[PDB]
Amino acid sequence: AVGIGAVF
Amino acid sequence: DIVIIQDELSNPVTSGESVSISCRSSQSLLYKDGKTYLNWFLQRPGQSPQLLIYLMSTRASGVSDRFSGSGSGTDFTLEISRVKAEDVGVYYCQQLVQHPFTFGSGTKLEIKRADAAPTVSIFPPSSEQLTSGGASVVCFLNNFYPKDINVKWKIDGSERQNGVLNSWTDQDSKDSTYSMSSTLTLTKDEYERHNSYTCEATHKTSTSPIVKSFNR
Amino acid sequence: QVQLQQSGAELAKPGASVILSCKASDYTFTRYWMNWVRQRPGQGLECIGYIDPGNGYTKYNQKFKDKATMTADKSSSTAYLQLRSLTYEDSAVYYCASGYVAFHYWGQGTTLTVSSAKTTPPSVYPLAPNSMVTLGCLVKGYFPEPVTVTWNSGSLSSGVHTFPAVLQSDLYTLSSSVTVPSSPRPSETVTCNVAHPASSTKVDKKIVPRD
Repeated sequence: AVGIGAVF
Repeated sequence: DIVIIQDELSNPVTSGESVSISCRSSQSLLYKDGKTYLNWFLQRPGQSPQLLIYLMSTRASGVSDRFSGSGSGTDFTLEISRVKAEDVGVYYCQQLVQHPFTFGSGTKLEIKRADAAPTVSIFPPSSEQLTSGGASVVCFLNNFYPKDINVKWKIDGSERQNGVLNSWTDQDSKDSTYSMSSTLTLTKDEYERHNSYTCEATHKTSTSPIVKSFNR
Repeated sequence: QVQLQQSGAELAKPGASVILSCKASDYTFTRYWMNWVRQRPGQGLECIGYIDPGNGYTKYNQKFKDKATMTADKSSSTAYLQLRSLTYEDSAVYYCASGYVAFHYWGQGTTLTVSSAKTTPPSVYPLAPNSMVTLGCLVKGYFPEPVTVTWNSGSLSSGVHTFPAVLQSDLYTLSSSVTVPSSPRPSETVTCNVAHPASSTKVDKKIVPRD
């Protein structure tokens, strides 16, 4: 998974 | 868990001026990558929350440039430079630096506008309801300002308070007015023993109430 | 556009389980994290957990740890939230959220009600009575929430006021009003459309003058 705005 | 708290706006904001909504966290939201993990949302009644700002300062796609985000590692502020009536609603902050991601309790924004009298509309029970055995009399006081209003029910000239139910809406996003609903529920046996039914609105617009009535 | 489509409202009994669904379209479902959050009536927002749609890896908020199970089916691009051992406190709105930016795109609102009470459809009553005439529909005696009210299939969204429901003798009552010029009505039709997903009921009531 990939993304920004949150520390998963 | 990280706890997040928000401030409240004292009173209805003036159109055109700037508004600040503040949020504080029990722990630093600055992560080791140098970004600060804080979101700002606007939730309107009956809708999902709309993301306004992420990473504490970056505006979401399509969000008005009147909204900006700033802050330290524990104290954050959402800025509305030129507030407009379309901005009314509930604002939430959220931290996303450590699971579980937690939200604040929300901060409600109402805007000020010119005084307006309620548009009163009274409706007798429908024939479909009378067939079932009920009798509800509905009164609408629509698009008034400000929200402080009272409503009185009189039957043939005598005040009525038992069987009345009320419902209020939040501030309208287009004209900054409020609306209310008043329903008087009686039996099909009780409605037929009276002739005059009145719903009255007491508001800051008038000294004396505004009355809409009907005789069966 | 990125779309998340949600399951309809459900009514369930204490102790049972329920499965809500979140369906992804117009974006690669495997690429972005999927978040699940809960909003109880009148309360704020609370994070349930999140899942990676590519491997089924999950992280839960411990408050919802054993109660909830998140799963992902890549063939249908649909995420699932199982809520076990339901209680009255679990009555809430459940959202799914995904995107490259976390919590960017939502959709949602599956109203879940736990009350052991039986689902009852509403009775829709017309409210017939200048420059702007006001009409309405009274939606009385339904359970559970919610009811969605439109006027002329969404064509008259301006001038409409749908008021929040009131609870009375374990049944809900709602009212909606619409305001149009004296010129169209009664010359042109005005209908209120009431949908009650929990009972799979749709009711349409045309507003006709009194006699």
